[PDB]
Amino acid sequence: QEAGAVIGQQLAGDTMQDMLNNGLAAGKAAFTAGGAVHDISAAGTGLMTQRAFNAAQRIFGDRSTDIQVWVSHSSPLFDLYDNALANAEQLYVFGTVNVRADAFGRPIIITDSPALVSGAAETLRHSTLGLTTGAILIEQNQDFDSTVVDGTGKQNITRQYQAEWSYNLGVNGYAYDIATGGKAPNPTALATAANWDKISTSIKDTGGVVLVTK
Amino acid sequence: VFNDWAYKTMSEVLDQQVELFNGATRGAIILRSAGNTGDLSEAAFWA
Amino acid sequence: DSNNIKYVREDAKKMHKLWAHIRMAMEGSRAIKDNAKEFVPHPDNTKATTPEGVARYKAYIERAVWYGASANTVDGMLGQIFARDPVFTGPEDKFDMLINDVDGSGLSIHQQARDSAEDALSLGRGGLFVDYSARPYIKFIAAEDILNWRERWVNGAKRTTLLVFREESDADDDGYQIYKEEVWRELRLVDGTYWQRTWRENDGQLYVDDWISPTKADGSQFDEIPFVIFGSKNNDPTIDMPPMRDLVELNIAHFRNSADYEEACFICGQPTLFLSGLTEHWVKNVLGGAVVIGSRDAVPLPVNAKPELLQAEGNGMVKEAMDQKERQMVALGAKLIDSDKTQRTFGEASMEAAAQNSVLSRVSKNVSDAYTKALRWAAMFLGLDEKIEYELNSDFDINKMSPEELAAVISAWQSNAISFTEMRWQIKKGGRAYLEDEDMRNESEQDDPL
Amino acid sequence: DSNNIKYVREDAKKMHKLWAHIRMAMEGSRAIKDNAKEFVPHPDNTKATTPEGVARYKAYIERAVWYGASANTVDGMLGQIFARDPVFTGPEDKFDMLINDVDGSGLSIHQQARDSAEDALSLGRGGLFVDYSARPYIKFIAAEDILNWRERWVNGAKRTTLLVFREESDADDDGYQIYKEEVWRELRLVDGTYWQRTWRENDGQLYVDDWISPTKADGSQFDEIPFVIFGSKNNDPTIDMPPMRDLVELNIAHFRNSADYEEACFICGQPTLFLSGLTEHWVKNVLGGAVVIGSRDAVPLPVNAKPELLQAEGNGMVKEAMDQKERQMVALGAKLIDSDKTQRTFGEASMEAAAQNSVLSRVSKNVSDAYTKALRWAAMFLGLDEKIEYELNSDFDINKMSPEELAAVISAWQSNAISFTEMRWQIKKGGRAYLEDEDMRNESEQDDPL
Amino acid sequence: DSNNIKYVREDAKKMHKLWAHIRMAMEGSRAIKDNAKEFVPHPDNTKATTPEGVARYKAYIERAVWYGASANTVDGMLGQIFARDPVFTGPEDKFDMLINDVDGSGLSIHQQARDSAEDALSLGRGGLFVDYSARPYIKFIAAEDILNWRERWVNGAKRTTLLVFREESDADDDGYQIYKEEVWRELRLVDGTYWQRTWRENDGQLYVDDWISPTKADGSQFDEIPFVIFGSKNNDPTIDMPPMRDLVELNIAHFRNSADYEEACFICGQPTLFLSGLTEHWVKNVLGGAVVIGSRDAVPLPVNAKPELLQAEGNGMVKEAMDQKERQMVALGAKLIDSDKTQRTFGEASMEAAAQNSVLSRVSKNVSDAYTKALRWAAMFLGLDEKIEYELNSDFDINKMSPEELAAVISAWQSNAISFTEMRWQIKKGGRAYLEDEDMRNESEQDDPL
Repeated sequence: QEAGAVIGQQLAGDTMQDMLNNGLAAGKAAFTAGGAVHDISAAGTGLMTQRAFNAAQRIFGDRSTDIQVWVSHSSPLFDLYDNALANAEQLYVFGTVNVRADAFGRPIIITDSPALVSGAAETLRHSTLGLTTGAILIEQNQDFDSTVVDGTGKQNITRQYQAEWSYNLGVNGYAYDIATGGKAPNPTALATAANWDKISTSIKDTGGVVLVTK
Repeated sequence: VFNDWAYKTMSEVLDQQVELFNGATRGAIILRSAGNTGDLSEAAFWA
Repeated sequence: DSNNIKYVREDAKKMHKLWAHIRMAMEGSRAIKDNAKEFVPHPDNTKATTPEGVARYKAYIERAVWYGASANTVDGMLGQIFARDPVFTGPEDKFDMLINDVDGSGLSIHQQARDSAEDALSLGRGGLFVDYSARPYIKFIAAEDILNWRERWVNGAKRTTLLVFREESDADDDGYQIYKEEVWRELRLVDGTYWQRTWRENDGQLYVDDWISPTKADGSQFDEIPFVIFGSKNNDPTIDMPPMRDLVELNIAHFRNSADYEEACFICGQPTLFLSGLTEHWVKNVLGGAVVIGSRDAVPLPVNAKPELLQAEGNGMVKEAMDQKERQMVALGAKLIDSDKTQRTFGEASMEAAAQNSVLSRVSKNVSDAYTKALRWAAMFLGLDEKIEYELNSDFDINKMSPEELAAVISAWQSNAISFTEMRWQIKKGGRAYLEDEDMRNESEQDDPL
Repeated sequence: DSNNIKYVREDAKKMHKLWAHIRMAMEGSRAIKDNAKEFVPHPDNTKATTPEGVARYKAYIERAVWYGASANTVDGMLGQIFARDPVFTGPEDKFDMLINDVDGSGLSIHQQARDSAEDALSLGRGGLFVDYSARPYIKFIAAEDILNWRERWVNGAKRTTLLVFREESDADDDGYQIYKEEVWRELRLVDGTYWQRTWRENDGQLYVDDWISPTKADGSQFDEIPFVIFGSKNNDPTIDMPPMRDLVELNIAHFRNSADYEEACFICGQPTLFLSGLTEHWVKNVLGGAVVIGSRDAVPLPVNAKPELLQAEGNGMVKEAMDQKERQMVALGAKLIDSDKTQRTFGEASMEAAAQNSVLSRVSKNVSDAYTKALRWAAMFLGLDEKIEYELNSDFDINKMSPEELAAVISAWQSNAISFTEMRWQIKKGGRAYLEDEDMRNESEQDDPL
Repeated sequence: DSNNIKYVREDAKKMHKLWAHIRMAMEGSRAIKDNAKEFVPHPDNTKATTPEGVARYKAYIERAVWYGASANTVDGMLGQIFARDPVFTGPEDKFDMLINDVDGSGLSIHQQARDSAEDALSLGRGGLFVDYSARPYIKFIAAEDILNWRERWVNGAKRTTLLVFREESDADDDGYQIYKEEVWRELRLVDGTYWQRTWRENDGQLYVDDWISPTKADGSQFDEIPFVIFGSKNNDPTIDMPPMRDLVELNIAHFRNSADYEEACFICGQPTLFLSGLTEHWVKNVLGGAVVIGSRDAVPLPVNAKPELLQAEGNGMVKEAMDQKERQMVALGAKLIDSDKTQRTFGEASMEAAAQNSVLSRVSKNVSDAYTKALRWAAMFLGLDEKIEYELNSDFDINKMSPEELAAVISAWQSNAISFTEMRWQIKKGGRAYLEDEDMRNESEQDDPL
C-alpha cells in the first residue's frame, strides 16, 4: 500500500529526467536556429571517432577552448568505441581503446535522451552537442504542489494523486520568441526553431554547438 | 556483489541516465533553484 | 552549489503516512472520525456507492467510540519522565539566558525539553538547532520540518555534510491579517567548516541570503553542524521507528470493533415483543394495531401463540474481541490505562520495572544528550565553559520519599557518601524541600535559637 | 489598520465550536438535554420529520440520564492541584497588594490562579495581562477572548509581535437594566519596544485612541509584550488540545446508551400476564375485560391456556455496554468516581501516581510559570526585586502527616538539611500547624512558662 | 546427511531470509500487513485464482491485527541491559575524544554501544571496525554489511585472514539528487601483518586502490585485524543464531490466528434475526420487506414461527488458540507482556532470574568484550595505555536501592571491602546520586557546610 512512496520515487526520477530532456531539446533547437550545427550524414558511414569533432571546433572558431563537454547518445559513443577498436590509423593501443574524452581534454557525457535522437531505420540521426561554461540554465522555481483526493460516484472510492511544479529555461545568448511561441510552451514548442532568437552578436558568445551524425 | 534487496526496491525508477547537472558536466548544465515571477524573466544588457 | 531545496528525503516520504496517522491518533476522536474511510472499511461497498449507503456509513461512524488510549500513553510517559524538573550541571548566573527563555519567546528550556521529549516519544523524531543572533537561541525543529540531510565520509569520519529544514513565520504588516513565510535554512559542511544559507522568501516573493559561516567567540569557525537529531532509538540522522505504532494499530482495531459493537447495540439491544403464532384476524379484532404492555394491563392471545421477548445477549464475542484488544494494549503500554479490578504483588513488579521503563530510559538519555550537546554549542558560541550537563529525570515511578528514606539520606550526608547537592536534589525529588540550595544554606548559618 | 481590529484568526474560529462543546459538557445536564439533538441521533428520521416523532424524541431525551463524569473529573483534578495554598517566594510585604486584590476586585491571587487552572484544565487555554493603572493589575483573559496573535523570527528569536484581546465591560448607566460595552486592546511589539493601544466604539464610529508605551519604574520601556498565554500543553500562543475532549466523547456515548437503556426500562421493564390460548367468549364470560391479580383471588383458564409473566431480563448487552463505557472512563485514569467493592494492594499505586498525576503536574507547571512571569513583570512596573517566584502544589495526594513523618521532618530540621521555612511549609502542608512562621517565632521566642 | 561428506555452509546468503523476517517484525504492523503472503497462506488457492478471491484475501488480511510482541520484547531486553550507563575503566582525560564521539559524528560511545546491543539482541550479529583516519574511529558495521570472511589456521592458531564489508554512504553532488555510493573494504592478514584496501564502483566500474598497512603509533604494523564480530553466541566470525526466531514464529502464528478470528468476528459477530417458518405472502402482507425491532413496536408472526437471534458464541477454539499462543510467547521467557492478573511470590523470581537473564547476560558480555577490544585497538593506534575495560551493566532487574542497602554499602565502604569508586558506582546504580565521584571529593575536602 506504499503508493505514495512509490510515486514519490518515480516522480523524483522522472522530474530530473524531464528537466534534462527539455533542456537538451531547447539547446539543440536554439543552436540549430543559431546556425551552429554541423551535419555529418553523407561522409562515409556517418560518424568518425575524432575527425568529426574538428568540424564543430571549426564552427566555434578562435574560442574553441570554451567547449569542454560533449553530451551524446549512446550509439555515437559505441561507434567511437568500434572505430577506435579498429584503428585503421594506428594511434591506439589496447590499454587506451576505452578513451571517453575527445583527444582535446573534453569528456563525453552519455545519455539516451529522446531529444538527442530522431527518426528510424535509414532516417535515424543522432545529435551530439557540445556545451560551454553554463550554456544551458535550468532554474526550478520552488512551487511544488501535490494532493491526494478521493472520488465518489463510481463502484470503488477512486483515489488520486496529482502534482504540479515549474522551472525556467535559459540558453546563453538566446531568447525564446514568446510572440511566435507562447506563454507556456510545450516540450515540442521548445524544440521548434524560429522561436529562439540569437541575441549575442557573435556565435562565440552563444554557448554551444550541435553535431549531427547518423 | 550486491544482489539481495530491500522491499520494492525492484520498482523501476529510471532507465536513462540524468546525472548531467552542474559539476557532473563540468558546469555545462546549471540546475539552480530560484524563484521568478511571471511567465517570462528577461534581462537587458548593452549591445 | 544551491540546488533542489524544498525537497524531502524519500525515507521521510515513506514515513509521512505513519507520522500522519500517529498525529491523528494524538488529536483524539475527531481526527479519526474525520478520516474514517482510511481506518474503518465500509461493510458493504455495493451499498456504499449508492446515496442510501453513505448515510449508513456516517451513522455507523458516529455511533463508534474512539478509545484514544495512545494520547494517554504519551501523556503518562511524559508524566513520570518529567516528574519534578531536569537537573542542570554548570554555572547558573551566566546561563540564565538559555534557561529562562531558550528561544527568546519567554519559554523556559524545561518547557521546550518537555515538548521535544513528547515529540520524540510519540512519533520518535525531532531536531535541535542553535544559531547566533548578542545571544544564541536553541531552536526546536519538528519531525516534519526536517526534510533533507546528507552523510558522507570525510577523513573516514561519519559526518553530516548537508542539512536543510523548514521554518514557518508570519510577516507583520500594519494590518491584523495572518500570512505565512516558508523560510528554509540550508546547512552545509565544506572541507570541515560550517556554512549556512537562509532564504528570505519575502511575503509574496522568494529571496535568498548570501553565504556566511558562523564562528565561535575566539574564531576557528566549526567542524560539525550545530544541528542534532534525536530519536526514540538514538541520535542519528537515520529514521527511527515511532514507539506508538503498534499501540495506534491496536487502538484502530479496537475502534472498528467498537463501531461494530455499537451498531449491534443500537439495533438488537432493545428487547422485542415477537408475537408469534398470531393471525391478522386476531390483530384487527383485539389488537387494533396497538399493544398495551404495562403491568396493569394484560393482552390475550389465540390458541398456540407464544410471545418471546427476544434480544441480543450479553458477553457478545465482538465484546470479547474488544476485551482482547484492551488487554493487549495493556500488555504493551505501561500505563496507558489503569485497572481497579486487578491486584499486583509488590516486589515482583520491581523486577520488571526496568523493562517497563526501557523506552522511558532511552528517550531520557537521547533528549539529555541532545540538549547537552546544544548547550555545549551555545557555550562555544558565547565562549563559556564546556563541562556543562543537562540531564533529565531518568528516575521514574516517583512518589513522596519515606521517613526511613529521609533518615537514610541524612545519615549518608553525615558520612562522606552523598554530596550536599545530591542530597538536596534527593529531598527535592521526594517532595520534602522546595527552596534552592543557596537559600537553605544562607538561612542555615543563621543562629536561630529554636 | 488595513481592516477592522475585530479580525479573528482561522484556528480560533475553528476552535470556538470545540470550546463551546467543552463548556456545555462542563456546565451539567440541563444544557446537554437542551442541545441533545446534535449528539443523540433520533431513533428514526422518518418519525423525526413528523410532529409526533419530535414529541416522542423529547419524551425520549427527558427520560435519559446524564452521568456528568467530566465535571467531577475537572473538580477532582482541580482540588488535587489546589490543596493548602500556592507558595509565594520573595518579599511578602512588598507584594501584599498583588496577593490580596490581584485585579482590584478583592480577589486573592490564589483564587484567580484556581480559576486559571480550571480554565486550562477544561478547555486548555487562557491568558494573563499585566498592565498599569499607582499599582499593577494582573488581568485574566478568557480563552474565547484572545482573538489575534503573530510570531515573527526577529534576529533569530521567536517573539510575539501582535496580540489583540477583547475586554468586555458593563456600562454603568443611571438605570438598573444591563448594558454591555466591549473594548479591544491592541498589544503590539515594534522594533523591540512594547506599544499598547485601546479601541472603543461609540455612536457607530470605532475610535482608535492613541499609541503609548508603558515604561518600567526606572524607565527603558519594555522589550516584550507583557502577556503570557498559558495552556494545557505549554505556554505557546499556538492552540493546545483540550484535555477533556476524550472524556466528553465517552460521556456523550454513555448518555446515548443511557437513553436507550432508560427507554427499554420504561417500556419492557414491567412483567406482563400474557394469557395465551384465550378465546373472546371466555374473556367476555368469566373475565369481562378485567383480571384480578391478588393472592386472595385466583382466575380460571380454559384448556391448553399458557399464562407466563414476561419482562426484560437483566444483564442485557446495552447495560453491559454502559458498564463498559463507565469502566473505559475509569481506565482513561480520569478521577470521576470511586468503587467501594474494588480493593488495591497498597504500594502498587505509589509507583503509578506519577503516570496518574501527569496532566496535574503539566497544568500546574504551566500555570506556575505563567504567574511567575506575570509577577516578575509587575515587579518591573513597580521597580521592585524581579527574582520572585510563585509555585503551585507540585506534591499531590495531600494527606495528614503521620507521627513518623512528623518526627522525620523535625529530625531533618536540626540537621542542616531542611530550612526553617521549608519545615514550616511541610508542617502546614501536613495539617499539623496553621499559623504563620513569623507568628510562631514571635510566640515561641519567649521564655517557656514551665 | 553424512556431515563428514563435504558441504559449505557459512555465508550471509544462508541467513538473509530470517534476518529480513526479524527486520520486518521489528518494523511493526506496517511491514507485516504489507508482506502478508509469506506469513498468511491463502485459505484456498482455487479461490485465490479468481479476482474475487484476491479481493476476499485483502478483505481477510486488512482486518487482521499484528500483536507486535517482539518489538516490545527487544525494547524491554535492551532497557534491562542499558540501565544507567556502562562503566569505563582507565584514563578518561585521554580517551574523552572516543567517549564523546565514537565515530566522529557527535554520537557518544554509549549510544553506539546501545545500537550494537540492539543488533545483537535482534538478529545476533554485528561488527566493529577501527581505522586510523588525525584520530582513530570505532565504526559499527551491521550484520548485512559483513559480506565475506575466511578462517585459516596459522601456526596452530585460528586466524580470520580475510574480511570484507560494505561501506554505505550518501553521495553529495552539486545538487541534492539522491544517490548511494557503495564502498567495499577488504581486510587481509598475510604473513602475520595487517593489510587493507578499498574497492570503489563509480558508474559500474570497480576501481581498486593500492594495498596499505595501517601502522601503530610506535610502528611495528599489527598482528591482528582491527575487526571484531559479535553476536548472542560468541565473538566468532561464524554466524551466530538470532535470539528471537521462535518468538517471531509465535508472533506470526498468532497473527494468522488473529486474521481468522477477526474475519469471524466481522462476519458472524453481529446477531441475526433468522426468521423461521415464514411465508412470503405474509411478508408482503404485513412485514412489507421491513422489520421494526425497537422496543416501542412489535412484529406479528404466523403459526409455527420461531425467531432466533443467532451469533457466534464466545470462548471459541480460535479464541483459545490465540490465548494459548499469547501464554506460550510469555512462557518462552520474553518480557513481551505485563499481565496485571498474574501474581508471583517474591524470591522465586530471584530463583529463576539467572535462567531468565541468560541471553541478556550473554549479549552484555559479548558487547563488553567487543568494545574492550575496540578500545584497546584504538589505544594501540594512539599509543596509549592498554589496560582499559568497558563493560555494560551486568546486574539486571535493576531498581532503586533501599535504605537498608544504603546503610549496608556505606558500612562496607567504612570497612576495607568496597572501594570509594565502587561504592559511588553502586549508589548511583541505585538512583541515589548523579554527580561523579571526583566532583564529590572536590566538594568534600572543605569542612561541613553547617
